[PDB]
Amino acid sequence: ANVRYYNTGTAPMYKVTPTTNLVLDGDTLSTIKAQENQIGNNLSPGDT
Amino acid sequence: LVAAYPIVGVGMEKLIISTNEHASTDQGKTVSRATTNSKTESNTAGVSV
Repeated sequence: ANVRYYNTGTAPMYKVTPTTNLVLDGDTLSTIKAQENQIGNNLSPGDT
Repeated sequence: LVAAYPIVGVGMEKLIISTNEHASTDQGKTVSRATTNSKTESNTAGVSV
């Protein structure tokens, strides 16, 4: 899967790790916690 | 006098299964050619009365 994050609000956050979830039709394929590959070091607010 | 306490528990929504087989298909063609030779020899003898 190809995907980019975003940010909104007031504050930044360092060392982000999102946990994502996939759904086809009512079911659930997998929910993945992010590993070391797609980790994000910085997110200045109002950016991606 | 009351306690500060959480109580959690789960509940299943759906169960999905999946099987494990191994299918395969094969298709083939055959072409062949041959030739033969022969050389025979015979003798006969007979008597009538």
